[PDB]
Amino acid sequence: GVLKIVKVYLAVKRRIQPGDKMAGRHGNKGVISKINPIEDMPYDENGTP
Amino acid sequence: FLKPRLVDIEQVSSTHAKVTLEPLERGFGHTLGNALRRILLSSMPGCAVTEVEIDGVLHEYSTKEGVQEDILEILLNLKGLAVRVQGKDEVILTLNKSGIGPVTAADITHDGDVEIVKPQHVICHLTDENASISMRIKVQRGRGYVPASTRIHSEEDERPIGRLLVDACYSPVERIAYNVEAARVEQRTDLDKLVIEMETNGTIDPEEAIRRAATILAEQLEAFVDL
Repeated sequence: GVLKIVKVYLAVKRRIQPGDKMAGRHGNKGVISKINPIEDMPYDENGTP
Repeated sequence: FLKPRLVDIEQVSSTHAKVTLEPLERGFGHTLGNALRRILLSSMPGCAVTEVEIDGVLHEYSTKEGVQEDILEILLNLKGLAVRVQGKDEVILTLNKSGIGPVTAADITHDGDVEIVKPQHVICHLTDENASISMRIKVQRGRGYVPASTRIHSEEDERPIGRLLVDACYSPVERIAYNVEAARVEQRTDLDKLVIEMETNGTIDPEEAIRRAATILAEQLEAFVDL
């Protein structure tokens, strides 16, 4: 019936943004409310945030 | 109301250094050191690859016939390269490598303005000898994280779809910690000595940066003086 079929393959990267549900392994769910700039990050004596 | 002053920027390594300020008053060095931190993490003219039109690549979801890595990967390793520009803000280069070997970052058409911090940064892995991969790398300058996402809205109608873009993160600075402690001078109970411990990727010079960033604070004082 359909002698010629053309299946297209698109490609779309979907990144990480505020609103995506993320969790862990030990059963700790959650949703990122607002991915903030590394400038608001609490750092230790070292400086590494 | 004694003015502030720095000392010799103690260069421990080419990547990270430490400045020290003796003339600080009670409270200033603390909140101003935090205020500088944000500035030394935002209004910094960084350099980032934006458009890379590759030889036999119409899209990054392919692999050059003759390379070990993947094109998507290679583009991230291009973001892994720290480069400096002096005159122009933008410059187009051309990678030309052929022969089995970890492609160092010194085989490119080296312009006098293009300035790599470490020409030993392998971008990709050539596994064949008859494969001469070429790629024009359009790198420019701006500040803060400016992704190709927010930039494809104007697009300028990029019909030449051999031109594969990448996200331009314009941030030289890295890890900023400040060591506040008693500044020991003989004429005062105790002042403040800000030992700014900084980490950089190795592109823009610290002093250049701090006077330039303080001038941006000057911009941000303009209306604070205006009533």
